Amino acid sequence: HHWGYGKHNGPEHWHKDFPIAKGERQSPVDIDTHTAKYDPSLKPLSVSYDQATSLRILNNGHAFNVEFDDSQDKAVLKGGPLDGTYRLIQFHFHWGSLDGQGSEHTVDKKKYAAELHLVHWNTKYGDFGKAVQQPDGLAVLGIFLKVGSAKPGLQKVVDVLDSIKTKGKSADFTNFDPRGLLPESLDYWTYPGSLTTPPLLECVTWIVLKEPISVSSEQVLKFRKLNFNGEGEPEELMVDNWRPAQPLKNRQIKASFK
Ligand SMILES: CNS(=O)(=O)c1c(F)c(F)c(SCCN)c(F)c1F
Ligand code: NA
Ligand SMILES: [Zn+2]
Repeated sequence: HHWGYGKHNGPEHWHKDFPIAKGERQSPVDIDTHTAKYDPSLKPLSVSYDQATSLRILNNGHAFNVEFDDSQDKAVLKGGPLDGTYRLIQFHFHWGSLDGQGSEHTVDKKKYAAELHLVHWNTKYGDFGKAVQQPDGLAVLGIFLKVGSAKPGLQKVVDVLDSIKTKGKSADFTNFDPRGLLPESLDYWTYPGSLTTPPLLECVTWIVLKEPISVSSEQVLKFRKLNFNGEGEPEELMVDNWRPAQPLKNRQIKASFK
């Protein structure tokens, strides 16, 4: 009876195994755009993904994860609110059963169809496993997805999903360029938070881009053909794999713009 995204094991139950679920800096949150403080001291975000090297793709029963070779100083996030340099390790998405829900963060209560998380670890802690034990260990770049015109840079992902339909399946997935997942503008909101899945560690500086990417109805319909279950178990479609907004508590969300 492990954690998941149903009635008996979903977000409202996670606190029993992971009591930090009711902590002071949990994610995601609603971003109240009026309340967010413009911070002129914030820097432009530096995203340097030209040398990113992807390794594979896995359905872990919770999402699909595209994992990168992070053993050299390649694909790095820096600037913005960050001190030092954070190296890309993986990305994944959260999405809904319908286009009107799926994102983790919300913007003035608006839910997007999905949300992409690019996960990076602070190089000062040597690898991801040590970084998650630190308050400034991770930087996650979050990008909203709305449904409209296709995202041509997503299609290579979408077309491999058929090979990783069920929990535990993986594939080789090389030469995927995550620059094709970025919107035009790097304007962002930032605040201190957590992983959005167990173990819910409070290790993340969140950087959430204001401009969403557009993906097509057909692209998100293929996300919703994945399964939570393993091969040969009753089919439960992988949909609604998002945590709802959590209390903001002490925190201030800062804006890089306006
Ligand atoms: C914020 N979204 S999340 O679901 O909590 C999440 C993941 F799914 C991840 F896969 C990772 S990286 C896991 C391999 N290094 C992560 F840091 C992470 F934060
Ligand atoms: Na840069
Ligand atoms: Zn995530």
